[PDB]
Amino acid sequence: TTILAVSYNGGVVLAADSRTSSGTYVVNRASNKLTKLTKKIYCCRSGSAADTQALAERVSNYLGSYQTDIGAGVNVATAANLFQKMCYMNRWNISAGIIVAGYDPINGGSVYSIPSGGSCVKLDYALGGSGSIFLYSFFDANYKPGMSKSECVAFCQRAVAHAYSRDGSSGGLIRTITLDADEPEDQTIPWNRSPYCMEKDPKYVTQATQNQPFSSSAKITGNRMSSTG
Amino acid sequence: SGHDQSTDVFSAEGRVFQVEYAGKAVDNSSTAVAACCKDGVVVAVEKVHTSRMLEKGSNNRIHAVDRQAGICICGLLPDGRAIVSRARQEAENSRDIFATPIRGSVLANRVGEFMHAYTTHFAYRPFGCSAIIASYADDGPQLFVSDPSGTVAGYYGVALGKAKTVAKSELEKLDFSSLTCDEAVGKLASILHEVHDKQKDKLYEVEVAWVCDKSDRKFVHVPADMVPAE
Repeated sequence: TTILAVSYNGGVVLAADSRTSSGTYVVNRASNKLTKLTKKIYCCRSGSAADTQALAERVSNYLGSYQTDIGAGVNVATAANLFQKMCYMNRWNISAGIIVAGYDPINGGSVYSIPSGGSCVKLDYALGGSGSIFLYSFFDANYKPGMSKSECVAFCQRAVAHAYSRDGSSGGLIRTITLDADEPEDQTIPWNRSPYCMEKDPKYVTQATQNQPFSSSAKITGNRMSSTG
Repeated sequence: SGHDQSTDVFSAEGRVFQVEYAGKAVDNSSTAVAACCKDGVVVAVEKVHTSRMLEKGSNNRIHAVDRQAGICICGLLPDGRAIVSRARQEAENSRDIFATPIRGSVLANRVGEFMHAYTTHFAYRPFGCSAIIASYADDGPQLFVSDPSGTVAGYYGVALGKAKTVAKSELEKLDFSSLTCDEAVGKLASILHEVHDKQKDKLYEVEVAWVCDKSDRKFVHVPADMVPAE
C-alpha cells in the first residue's frame, strides 16, 4: 500500500495505489483507498482493510451529523481529531495508518498524519503504507513546496509510480483526487500509462551478465542465450 | 649398491638415480613433437601398436585437461593418465575457486610440483612419463614440458622419445615466428613420419592435436582429413 497527500496553495492532492494483497497474492488490484469523509475532506487508508473501512465509515457518519447540527462546514482539523481519538482508543486492536487531507474555507488545504501509534501531526505532505519508505528520499531530493495544482497532481502520480515500482505490496492503478475551493476532481491512471516503471526504464534494459558461456578466457562477453552459442 | 633403490637417497655425486631411470624409461618411448606458433600450440605424437586388431583411437596419448589446455604423454601411459587426472583437478579448481581458466604457466607449475613430490619420498616412485602441456590461456599460447624430475620448461619447439635428437634437428629448421598452426600440423606430421623407423614399429599411427584461434581457442584433435598420409 502506497498513500500520500501533498498540499499546494489552493488545496490538497491525495494519491494512492490500488492493491489489496493477502501477503503475496493480489486479492484486489482495483482498490480505492481514498475514502470520502465529507465533500471536501478525504482520508488515505493503509493497513487492515476492515479496520480502516470501519474507522472511515464511523468518522464520516459522525461528521455528517455534525454538519446538520451546526449548520456549517467542517474543518479538516475536526476530522483529524476524530480519527486521532478513535485510533488512539483502539491502538492495540487495530492496524491502521490514516492520512486526513482536505479543504476548508478557514484554514485552506490541510494534511494530517495519524500513524499506527495514534498521534496526529499537521504537515505540508504526508506519506503512508509499506511503499512510503521508498518515497522519503524521493521527496527530499525532487519535491519543492509551492507547486501548482497540475504540477502537484503530476508529482504525486510520479511519486506513487516510483513507490510501487519497488514495493511488491503496492501496484496497479494510481488514484488521485484534488480537493480545493472548486469542485473536487478525481483521476485514475492505469499501470500501462504510469509515469514510471522499471520495465520501460532504459537503464534496466540490459540484463545482468550471469550466465557465462564456457570460454577459454576470463573476458566477460555477455550471457549465453543459445545452445550452439 | 643400495644408492639407487629409492628416490629418497642421494648418490655420492648428488644425483637421484631412480629419477634418471624413470627418464631413461621415458627416452625409450614413442616420439612426440610440439610447436608454439605464436597463434596456438600444435602437438603430434606417434602411437606404436603391437596388434593390427586395435580399434581406431586406442591408447590415446593426448588428453584435454581444460577447454584451452591439453597434455600429451611421452612414456608410461597409465602414469600419464594419473598426471592428466591431476592436471584436470588443478584446472577445475581454478574454474571453481577463482572463476577463471588456469594459465598455461600455472598449470605447468602445478604439474611439475605434482610430479616432483613423487621423487622425494621412499614410499613412492617417480612417474615414467614426460608431460607436454599445450595451453592457449589469457597469457597467450604456451607450450611446456614436465620432466619426471618435476622440472618444467617452456619451449617454442620440443621433441621427446626414442627418436628425439633427429626430430629436434628437424624442428631446428623451422622459423617459429612466421610459422602458423595450419602448416605446423603438416610439418610435425612429416617430421614424425620421416624420423620413424619403418622396420621395427610395423603398426604406427600419427595422432595430432592443437589449440589455436581456428578452434575458438579450444584444445581438440585435428580433423581426420588434415594430416598427411605419410
